[PDB]
Order: sequence, then structure tokens, then C-alpha cells
Amino acid sequence: TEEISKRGAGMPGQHGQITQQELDTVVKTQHEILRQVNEMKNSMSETVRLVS
Amino acid sequence: TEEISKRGAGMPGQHGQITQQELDTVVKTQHEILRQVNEMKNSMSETVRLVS
Repeated sequence: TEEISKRGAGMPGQHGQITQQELDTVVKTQHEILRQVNEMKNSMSETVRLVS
Repeated sequence: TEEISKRGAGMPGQHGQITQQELDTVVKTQHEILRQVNEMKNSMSETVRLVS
């Protein structure tokens, strides 16, 4: 049971599971990146048009 | 048998189990970032050239 429990205590048999928190941190970081990149691109297209 | 049944379908860590759908969203958002990364860098050199 302890052999199963050590491989079944949330984390699998290998140590250091991908945590959903870090994966959600991964998801939220990208969307924050994508928003700032998109706002930059709108601001970049402003900068492209104006110097033209 | 009950212990293996509970721990074989998602180990109880109160932290979440990683799904491939979330990792695909990791792929999709970041490629969308990289797509917008490439688009801005093209418009960046345009901003470089117009100011120059």
C-alpha cells in the first residue's frame, strides 16, 4: 500500500509532477504576454503609419 | 483494490492533474504569441527604416 501510496500521493511514481498551478501560471503568463504583444502591435502599426 | 482504483484515475493531491488539452492551449497561445512576435518584428524593421 505504501508502494502505491508513494506513487499515488497526488504526484506520480516519479517525483516533481507538473503542477496545475505552474501550468496555470504558464497559461496566464502567455495570455498576459499575448495581450501586451497585441497592444504593442496596435501601437507599432501606429508608429509604422505615422513616420510614413 | 479500492486504493488502486482511486489512485489509478487521478492521484489525490488536491492540486489538479495535468491534461493534454491545457498543454495544447499552451501550444496554441504561444504560437499565436510567436506569430504576433514575427509580425511585429517585421513592422519593427519598418519602424526602423522609416525613422532612419
